[PDB]
Formats: sequence, C-alpha cells, structure tokens
Amino acid sequence: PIETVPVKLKPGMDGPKVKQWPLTEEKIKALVEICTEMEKEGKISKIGPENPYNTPVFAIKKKDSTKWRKLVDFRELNKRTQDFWEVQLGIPHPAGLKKKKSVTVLDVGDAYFSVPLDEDFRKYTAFTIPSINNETPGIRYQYNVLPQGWKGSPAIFQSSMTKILEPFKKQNPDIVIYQYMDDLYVGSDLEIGQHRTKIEELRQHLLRWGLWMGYELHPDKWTVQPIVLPEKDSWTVNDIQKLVGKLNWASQIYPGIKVRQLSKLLRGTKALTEVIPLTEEAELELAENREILKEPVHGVYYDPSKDLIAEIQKQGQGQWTYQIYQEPFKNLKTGKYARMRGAHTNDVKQLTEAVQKITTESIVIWGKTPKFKLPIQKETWETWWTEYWQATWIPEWEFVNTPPLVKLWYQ
Amino acid sequence: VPISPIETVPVKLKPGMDGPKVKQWPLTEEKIKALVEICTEMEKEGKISKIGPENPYNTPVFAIKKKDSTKWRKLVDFRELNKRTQDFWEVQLGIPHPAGLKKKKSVTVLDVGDAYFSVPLDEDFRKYTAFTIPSINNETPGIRYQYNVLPQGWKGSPAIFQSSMTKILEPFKKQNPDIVIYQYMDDLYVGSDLEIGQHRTKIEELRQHLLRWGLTTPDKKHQKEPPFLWMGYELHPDKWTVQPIVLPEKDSWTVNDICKLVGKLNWASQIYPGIKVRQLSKLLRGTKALTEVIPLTEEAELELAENREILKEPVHGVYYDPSKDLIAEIQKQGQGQWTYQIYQEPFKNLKTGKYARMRGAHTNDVKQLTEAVQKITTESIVIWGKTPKFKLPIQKETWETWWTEYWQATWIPEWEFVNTPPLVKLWYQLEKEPIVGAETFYVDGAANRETKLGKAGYVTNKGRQKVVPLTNTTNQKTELQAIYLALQDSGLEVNIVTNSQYALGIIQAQPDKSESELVNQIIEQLIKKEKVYLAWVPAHKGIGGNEQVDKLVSA
DNA sequence: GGTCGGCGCCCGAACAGGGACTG
DNA sequence: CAGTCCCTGTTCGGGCGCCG
Repeated sequence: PIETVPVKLKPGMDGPKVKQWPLTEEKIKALVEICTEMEKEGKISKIGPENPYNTPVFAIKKKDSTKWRKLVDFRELNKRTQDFWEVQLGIPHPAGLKKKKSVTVLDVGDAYFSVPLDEDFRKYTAFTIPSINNETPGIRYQYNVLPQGWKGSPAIFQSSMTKILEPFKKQNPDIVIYQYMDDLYVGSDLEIGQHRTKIEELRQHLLRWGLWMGYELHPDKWTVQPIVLPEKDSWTVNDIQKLVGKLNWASQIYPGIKVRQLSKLLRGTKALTEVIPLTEEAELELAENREILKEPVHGVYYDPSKDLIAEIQKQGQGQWTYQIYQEPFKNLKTGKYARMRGAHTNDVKQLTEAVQKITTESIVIWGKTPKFKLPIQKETWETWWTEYWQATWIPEWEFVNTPPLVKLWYQ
Repeated sequence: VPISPIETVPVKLKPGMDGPKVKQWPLTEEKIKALVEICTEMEKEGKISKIGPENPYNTPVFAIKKKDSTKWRKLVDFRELNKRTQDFWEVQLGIPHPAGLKKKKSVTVLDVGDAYFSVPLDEDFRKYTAFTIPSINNETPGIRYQYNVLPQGWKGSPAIFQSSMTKILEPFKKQNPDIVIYQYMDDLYVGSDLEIGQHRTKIEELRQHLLRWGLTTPDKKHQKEPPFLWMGYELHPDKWTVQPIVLPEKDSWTVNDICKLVGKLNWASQIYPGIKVRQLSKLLRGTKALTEVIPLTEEAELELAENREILKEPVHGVYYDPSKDLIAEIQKQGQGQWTYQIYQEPFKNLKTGKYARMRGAHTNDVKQLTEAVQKITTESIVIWGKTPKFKLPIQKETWETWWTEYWQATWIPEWEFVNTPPLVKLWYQLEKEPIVGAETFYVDGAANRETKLGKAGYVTNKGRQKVVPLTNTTNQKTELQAIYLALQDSGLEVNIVTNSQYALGIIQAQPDKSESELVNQIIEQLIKKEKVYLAWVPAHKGIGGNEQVDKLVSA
C-alpha cells in the first residue's frame, strides 16, 4: 500500500542489454533457492522474451560468511539512470567519516525489499538465470521492489532511512553515519569495545523497523606511499642511470626536480658496473630532490564533478601499489598493499582484493567509486574475478598493458 | 476462432513504425500447389484465417523441401517485419553437450510435431502477419491469410516457443523433481533413476500433461530403446559419439568448399582428438571470391590426409560422473596450435577440442598456454559448472619463474606437470642486475619520416662502434635494429642501454615468436646468449654514450 | 532454397588509443 | 603547442559447421 516513486532513464537512452556469463554449479543452486524464495515473497516475478532488457547476475560470499548473496551487475543500468540519484535525490558525503578511529559497514540491502518499485521501471530490472550444460532455457525474472545494487534504491529509501536513524542520531550525535548502495558506514571515535556495542544498539534499532553484518575499518591508520630515492653510499653507473630515469619520470609530478648535475656524471661511455663518485654539485641536487619529494604536490585538490581514476602496479613478492587521481599527475592519494590473501600463489585474487580495498577507501574519503586501470589481460580478468569478489558494489574498470619503466612507486 | 490452451505472449512493434507492405515473389507452379494444399489445411485447423481489404499489410512467402520426406515446409520472408518488430531477449544461452549428462537408469527421447503450430500468436499482432498466396493465374487476385500461430521464419517464434514450453513443463518438474528433462526447443531428453516400471508411467504422464495444452507426442518419434538419437549424437547406456560426419572429396577446391571443410573439421574436433586446421585456414586469408578455385598447398594436403585418417577410426565419449574429479590435459601440436582432452578416467575422454588463436604481434608459448587454459575453463563451466584440474606440459619452475616476474596479473588454476614433449619453456631470461665484466653497448636509432632513411648503431665502453644506414624504415624499426646489432657483435654476456620504450616493452615480455622478422632475429640472438641485461635511459639528456650514439644516428 | 534464433571457428576491415616527432 | 603516423589491440561483419 506504499506509493511508488516515478523513475525514468536519462533522455535518449535505452535499457541495458548485457548477456549473462556462465555460472558455476554452487552459484546456480544458490540463485535458484534465493530466487524461488524471493518469488514466493513477491519480491520478483517471472517474465518472458518480450522484455528486450537483461542484466548479468551472480552470487558471492562476504568475508567470513557462509550464506550466499544474490548480486546483480547493474553498472549498465546505473549509467543509464545517472541523473536521478545525483540531481534530484542526492546524498551528502560527510568529510569526517575518514577521520574516525573506527568505521563499520552494515549490509542493509534487505530493507529495500519493503518498498515497491515503479511499475513502468520494472521492465529494466530483468535478468536471466543460466543452467548447467544448457539443460533448460534461461529462467528470467524481474524485480517488484527496490533492487539491491541499484543506485536509485538508496535515494528513494533515503527519506525513510533518515527517519529511522533520527532517534539514534539524536542519542549519539558525535557518530557519523553514511549510506552508499546496500551498505551503511558507521564511524565513531569511541574505544573498540564500546564502539562494537553501539553497533549492536543500532543493529537492534534497525531490527525493530524491519531489516546484519560486521566489517571494521580504521581510516585514521591509512597511509600513503611516497616516491623514495635509494640511500646508497657507493653508486655505480647503472645505479645513477636508474636514478636519473626515476627522477626524470617523477619530474612530471614535482616540477622542481632537476637532473642536470647528475647527467654530468654520465658523460663518458662507461661500463654499467663501474663505480662513479658523486660530485659536490650532484650530492646537493640529490638531497634537494629528496626534500621536494617530501613536499606535497602544488595545486592538487578533489573535484566532485570529475570522475575518480585508479591505477594499480604489480610489484612482485605480494607487493601492489596504487594511485588515485582525476587529472594526470595530480594524485589525490597513493598507497601500497602487501601480504593480501593469495599472496605468492594467486595474482587475480590479490588484484581482486586490491580493487575492493581501494574502492572501500574511495567511498570513505570521497563517496565515489573510481574507474580502475587494471594491469591484466581482459580474458584473464573476466574468467576469475567473480571467484574472489566479496563486496556488494562493483566498480568500473579498463584493461591496460604498460611494461614497467623505472619502478616509480616501489623501490 | 477458438482460444488456444496456451497463454499468448504480448508482442508490439517498435514505436513509430507500421507493418510490412511488400509485394509477393513470382512462385513456381510446383510450389503454389504445395502452398495452397498447406494453406487450405491450416485454415481448417484454425491456424490461418482469411482477411479482406481491411488489412493493408502484406509480406512475401515461399516454401522449401523437407529433409527425407515428401512434405513441404511453409516459410515467410519476414525480413521487413523483423526490422520493425520489437527486440526479443533469447532464452537459449547455448547448446547442451552430451558430456554433461549423468548416467540414468532409464532414458526416453521424444519430439512433438509441428511445434510452432501448437503455440498461439498474440491476438493484437495477427494483423501485421498478412501475406498473399499467388494463384496459378497471374490475373487471379489470390487468397490472403493471416497467421494465428507462430509463423516459421519470424524472429520471435523460437524465443516465444522456448519460454512457453518451459512454463508448461514447470508444473511437471515441480511435482517430479527427480526427473531430469533436457529441454532444447521441441526435443525432450527425459531420464531418471527410477525403476523401469515407474519410468514408463511418468513418461505417459508427461505425454498426457503435454497433451492438455495441444502438444502432441507421436509414437513415431518416441524412443524407448538405446541407442537414442539426441542433438546429433548416439546415446548408449555407457558411451556416446557424434553422428557420422562426411567430408567433401573435391578434386578442385573452391574457397566455399574449404569453408565447409573447415567448418566440419571443427565440428569433429569435439571428440576426434588431433584435428589440425592451421594449413587449411591459411588458404582462406586474403581471398575475396567465395567461388574462387584455390589449389591445395603441400602442407594443406598433408594436413587433410591426416584428418581423414583420424576420421576412419571410431571414437566415442563418456558421460559425466560427479563423484570423480574432472581432468583436462593440453599438448603442443603446431606452432600456434593447441589441443586438449577432458576426461575423468584415463583414455575415456568426455570431449576434446583445440585452441589456435594468434593473439598479438608478439607472444610466447606461455601466453598461448594461458589463453588455452582460460578457453577450457569457460567451456567447462558451461557444460559441467566446474573448473577441471589441468595437466600441463610446462614445468612447475618454468611457470613460477614467469608469473612472478611478469608485470601483468596472470594465474592458472590447480594444475600439475606432465612430461609430454614438446615442453613449454622460456627460451631466455633477462638479467635483473648488470653483468660484471660484460661489454656495455649504448644503442640508439632514428629515421626521417619523409626520406624513410635512418641509421642505427652503438658505442661501447671498450671503444667498439658501428653505424649502419637503413633504407625504407621507421623510428621504431631502427631502434630495434640497433639492439639487433649489439647482440650480433657482442660476446655471450652483454649489457645493453637503450632509450626506446617501444623496443624494451617487446623484449621484456620474453616472446619466442613474432609477426616481424626483425623481432624473430632478435629472439634468435637472445637465445644464443648466456646473460643479457637490458636497461632504459631517457633520451636527449646527455646520458653516457646514449647521447654520443644519438648524434651518430641523428640523420 | 536464399526464413528465424542459438553457439562455435576463421578472416579482413573499421575503429581505437597510445607514443614519439615536427609543423 | 597541435597535428600526423607508426604500431598494437580490439570489435565487428560475414562465411561455413551444428542444433531445433
């Protein structure tokens, strides 16, 4: 008996038409049981071929979770409804969330099933369940309520959500609560003990309205990975060439970098393994460049109207570096991950874990998901990435193949 | 007109476009008799109805012969309709494979007849399915009908039938959960572990459950005894194989003939292991006419004779046993060619296949092996929903060296080494640190965009030097040529300094094959060396001898 | 014959996007 | 600076094969 909020695509654009990729057995059995249940609760209903729209669907298991979770790849639908959840019903982003000692994530996707969806918009939420060896044709469904993973769901439920959070926000005014997609980020400066207690107070505060998770973050302990130069006492020709190449590349970020006096040590046609003493003018150009790399870049600041972009570099031995920017060489944040799950045995698992960690950080700091430049072949990524995904959102990505050049981000 | 017991799928046209208005083709007198005979019969059964001048639409129509029967099939040229109809999302996501079937006690196969003619069309859409039947006289106005069922030839007919068929089987499958029903269009593979007594009962129960909706299961197409003919195979209680394949024996081969040959050769490769189509596909490159006779090369005639020798022996596949693991083993057949076999017990292949796509201008066996594994993984998940364990002709240490040092992300699922030559290995390793006591070569190369001329050479720390003039070249070819020179005129251990990111990005990827002969010559020199260290320096920065050799190869 | 849909392969063409260079 | 072009990769159009 709830009134439906009318939604429309952006002008001059059709619905999404993306084919369903092949799914494993454990996934298909998980989707069948869920979909049959959601059909029995009226959340979804079967459709036919007359609907030309479709969206891929697969299943996941969150970290240290045993229950499967239905996940829809609404990236194409979200691109084609972007004007709704940014212009009319936008959500403000608290700049203090990233400054909290502890932030916790809560899957609140189950609440969106309480609000019906607009009848004219259900046609675009269509998806198909495949079968093993193509035993049966595609079993199609469509959503009859606010779908999980759609950007328009938290915008419609925002008015209802604020009223649920008001009695708790009043009792706890110093606690910051942000809502992105199917997750709820609650950050507080309290001690780890009474922090988790306040989480359970909220959890029960949402159970009484008709709604459970637990993933702790510490944004105050987030560090950046600067560009560092080696501290060698004996420098060879090869060492100085690698140093100049790195300083030359770093000059695109810090204009103050100079390699004039160091290039003077590379005048003769010398052997790479030959030891070269650093002149007085070179030892000073080296110390000055180390101080410029300590200074922050001039003129870097986040623009809300620009898309975030993230680049990832495989450094070997379980080392991965990343940089987030909107304009080239204007990096909003850098970093490095090490010893993630699958280190020293699996590179797709590490790359999948790195994207999730990076995306999570981008939501806490700016409230946006970046477009990734993944260092992997397209066919390699599209085969395994679903086997290691543990998150309810899916960022955009593209595939690059840049050979290493001068190890700029990792010694 | 009565109401059909099956629910009808609402179909619309695309907004802004009207129905088709196309004139009828001139038809042969033998086809007009076959059409009027079939038109007059379907109008008696309520499948087509007469229409008057109030229907301004029209579409062509014709008829083709049925395979191994005197009956004719009615087809409609809906090419102008299909353009303006709404788009449909097909529910057939692929084609079942016998390797995915499980051993069942009893098996039954049936095929309903005139499938599309037992499912109704949307009422509000029948007006746009208007066509004319030309009489034996050109002056006769002709009889005009409109379809009441799914017209054979319309783009929505297969989509609508598969979805309507699944809806009728759901109540049976919901009551009979332990019955496996493989539904592909009108054909139903039915199997169960129930005793043969209660099997035939559920069969009859389906044949009556399907009868309640106007779907007839004739006993002519009923199959109760093995072998079963299902999807072009021969299903036996313990093994399966494809229906016999016939290759053309043309004395004069045209482009189309090779295409029919290749296409068949592929179809077989799914159970016949060792089929190669490398030299036969080399005949289809750079050719323009589909009927251009083409002579067979010596390498293509040999490849064809081998394939004919593999098709003589009988081969068969087995069924999937969920209790035992899935295994897939790959071999290195030709340069750029790979084959594989998927099995659970040794020599009892579930299916075979081949992978031969050349991805990129520069590659190695390790890349192609990774591409092959990925193709098998996807195919396996399609058929069995799981990733097989892999037996790969690459040493464990060989692969560990590669993926750990490669800059891209790369990974292979659970696998084990199999000692089956030729083994995939890395033909050379670039050192990570400069070599002590090795001559150091500072190389560079440049060219002119207009004259197409350039120089390429090197300067070493021992005073050695060379510059070579090059004709009809580019900046990239010269920088590569300069590295080729340094490799030629050096010892077994050599340090090389360049400023070419293009050249360095290719060599570091450790390729063993390339489309460019200059790269292949560089590869051949890299294999002969014991230790090679490559390094990059920015150009035009007065670095070492890289500025001295930049000024020698400037023009 | 010159219908439709699904999937697979093989090829060239069109289009794409980055790097080094000179107007 | 902005325009090329040299190279490399991807996407697509069009031929069979197969199935119904």
